[PDB]
Amino acid sequence: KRHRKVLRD
Amino acid sequence: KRHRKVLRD
Amino acid sequence: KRHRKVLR
Amino acid sequence: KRHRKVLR
Amino acid sequence: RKSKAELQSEERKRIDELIESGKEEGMKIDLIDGKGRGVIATKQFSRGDFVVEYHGDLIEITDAKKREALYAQDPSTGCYMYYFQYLSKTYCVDATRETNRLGRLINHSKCGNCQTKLHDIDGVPHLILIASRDIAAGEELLYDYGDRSKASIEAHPWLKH
Amino acid sequence: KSKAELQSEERKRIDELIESGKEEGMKIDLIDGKGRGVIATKQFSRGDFVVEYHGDLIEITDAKKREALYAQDPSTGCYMYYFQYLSKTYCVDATRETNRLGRLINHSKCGNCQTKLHDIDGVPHLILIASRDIAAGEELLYDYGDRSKASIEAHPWLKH
Amino acid sequence: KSKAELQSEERKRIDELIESGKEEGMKIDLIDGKGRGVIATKQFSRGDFVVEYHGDLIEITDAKKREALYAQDPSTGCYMYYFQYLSKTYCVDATRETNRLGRLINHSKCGNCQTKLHDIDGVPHLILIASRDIAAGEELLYDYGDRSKASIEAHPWLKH
Amino acid sequence: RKSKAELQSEERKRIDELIESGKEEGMKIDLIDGKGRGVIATKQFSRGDFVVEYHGDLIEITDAKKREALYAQDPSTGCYMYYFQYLSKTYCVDATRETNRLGRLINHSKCGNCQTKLHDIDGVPHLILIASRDIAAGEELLYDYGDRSKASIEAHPWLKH
Ligand SMILES: Nc1ncnc2c1ncn2[C@@H]1O[C@H](CSCC[C@H](N)C(=O)O)[C@@H](O)[C@H]1O
Ligand SMILES: Nc1ncnc2c1ncn2[C@@H]1O[C@H](CSCC[C@H](N)C(=O)O)[C@@H](O)[C@H]1O
Ligand SMILES: Nc1ncnc2c1ncn2[C@@H]1O[C@H](CSCC[C@H](N)C(=O)O)[C@@H](O)[C@H]1O
Ligand SMILES: Nc1ncnc2c1ncn2[C@@H]1O[C@H](CSCC[C@H](N)C(=O)O)[C@@H](O)[C@H]1O
Repeated sequence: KRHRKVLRD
Repeated sequence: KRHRKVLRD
Repeated sequence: KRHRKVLR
Repeated sequence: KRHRKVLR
Repeated sequence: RKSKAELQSEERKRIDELIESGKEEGMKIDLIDGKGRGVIATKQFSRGDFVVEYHGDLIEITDAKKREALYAQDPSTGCYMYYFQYLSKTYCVDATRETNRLGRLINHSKCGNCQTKLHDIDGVPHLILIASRDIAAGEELLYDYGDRSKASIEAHPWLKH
Repeated sequence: KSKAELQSEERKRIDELIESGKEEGMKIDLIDGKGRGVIATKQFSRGDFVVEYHGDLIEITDAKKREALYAQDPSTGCYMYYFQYLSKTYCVDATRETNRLGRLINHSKCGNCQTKLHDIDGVPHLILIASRDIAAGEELLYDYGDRSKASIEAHPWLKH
Repeated sequence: KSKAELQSEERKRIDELIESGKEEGMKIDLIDGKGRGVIATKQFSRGDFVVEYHGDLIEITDAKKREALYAQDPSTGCYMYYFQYLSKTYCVDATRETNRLGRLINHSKCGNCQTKLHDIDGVPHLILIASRDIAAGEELLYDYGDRSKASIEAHPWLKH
Repeated sequence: RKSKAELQSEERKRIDELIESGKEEGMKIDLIDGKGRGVIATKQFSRGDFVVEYHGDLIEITDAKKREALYAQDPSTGCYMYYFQYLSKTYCVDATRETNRLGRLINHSKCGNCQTKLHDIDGVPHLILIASRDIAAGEELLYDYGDRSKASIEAHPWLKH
């Protein structure tokens, strides 16, 4: 499985 | 149900 | 800047 | 100028 | 110094100006335990001082009752309508729509610190809240919603006090 | 069955689901313009329990304390769910990241879930009930209920 | 100086750091258990610009398409960075190997960088700024933000 | 039929016995134009078969970095260091030293016929090349070196192939 990078808000 | 706000003389 | 969640 | 071998 | 008449006239003009400008000083919104939002005094008010207008859409009783029958279909609406007599007719300030105006956020007590009164300006009625006693900085503003209906009280038991 | 019998059976289903914390028939997806949302992976029927709004149950003093702290950090999201219970203000504060899904459900004024207060022997819970049949693949949505001018100015998606 | 002057001077400096792309004060190093990473070669003070997260800016639907294609090849690596801008979801897809360093920075929940949105003429950029003073020799780290149960199972280092 | 457990244990037996013996049968060295030495299959291999270990000095990260910086000073050294992650740490099979082992001599292709796998025997990691498809006698053995970095591919353009 792949993860991501994510900026919340 | 609802209430009101009421002014009288 | 913040909102809430509010039971109505 | 070097490369590597890398397990992916 | 000045006559009573002069003093009353100058006082009324100050109130007219506060109504027209919509200046709402000395108040902040806070969360109040068990009541939702409410309004807290941030300065002292003396008995008889203007606190705030109950500001919203001024409408007639027939229109108000029609709006209310529609609001009643959505239990989430909330109760922001303020009915009152002016001369020989009945009107309503419908403050349902969310605005920055504070009067609509003030909570209920039968033993509060504000009293609502009619203040007309050239034949246009305004509902204003006046301090019914001196109010300290930090106090929640409260007035009597005036709803004695059994059905209202059953659904909103806080009306009892 | 009588109304009372149907009510007791519903209460029992709901209590069991609150106990188990089982959150079946849902998954997280990225929804354009909303961050994460939760989508149905099965059909839900009108009236079904969907999920608990699960987090830290707190009273007003702690809720205000936490608000003031959260307000100082712009990276912190908005997960505080306020309600009235027994003449007091309570809050389910779901700010902490957990695996529970209710906290991730987005807002609409015309959504497909409705939040209800559900009392178990004096402990309040906020639960989401399907307000209509919900299709597989559609986003779960409920009305956040914050209609304040101050909030809509900064979060215009609250208006719809 | 006025506030307007101070703001515009600040905006121009950040715009120019982005546009020039010099990426000073950093070097690639092999990091135990993490693959490659990026180490500071100078001090950064709290609040200082560190680096852009630079790559190919795409919208969410294309990002989802690319994810599914990348998932076909387990050797690809994860360099996609999702974010919100003007009520839409975007992604900086940094999969392609370039000379840029932001894409090589590793994950921590107790890192030393914070990601911020910075737009230039309606084009969004993701930039990393120091969240504390960083000493020369420290590894640059930020929170990847992926909390999904599935990602954490596959990539347990996401937990810390 | 053989059980899953039998199949797994029999699979490990084939692999681990070839690792331990290190005889590297079924392969030879040849000179491949533009690559240096390479390794040619002298027998068929089937998909999934163990081909050869990537055999050299197993080292941890601090020593690997030290060795890299030394090798970088001498262009004649060549690139024989094979990095991998194992139990949350970086290791390296450093096959820089000339030996008679063949894994270190196998050339790169993205679309080759071998795939490198991490393989644990009693808590010791090994890098092993497994046939990714049936391999015919006469084929050059080839696997993906995995270095896609811009600096590497621009200095060693055959990495793009
Ligand atoms: N004394 C009291 N106790 C509990 N709720 C009260 C209250 N007085 C007013 N309210 C609440 O306030 C509503 C009238 S409008 C007043 C503002 C409101 N609290 C708000 O946050 O929007 C009432 O219907 C009830 O919800
Ligand atoms: N209708 C809507 N449109 C845009 N954003 C929404 C939205 N409803 C909810 N949100 C977002 O969701 C936040 C509430 S918490 C809901 C989960 C959140 N989307 C997340 O990924 O963590 C809001 O503050 C806002 O950022
Ligand atoms: N804290 C951490 N622990 C282990 N691996 C990490 C990590 N943070 C990032 N990574 C690795 O880095 C990837 C994100 S891209 C970051 C650059 C990467 N290390 C590289 O050499 O190309 C992750 O999918 C994982 O392989
Ligand atoms: N596809 C390819 N094309 C050209 N040279 C290659 C190649 N794959 C591997 N090499 C060469 O092999 C080196 C890795 S070690 C492989 C054995 C080496 N050919 C030798 O004779 O010792 C590379 O750095 C490069 O010099």
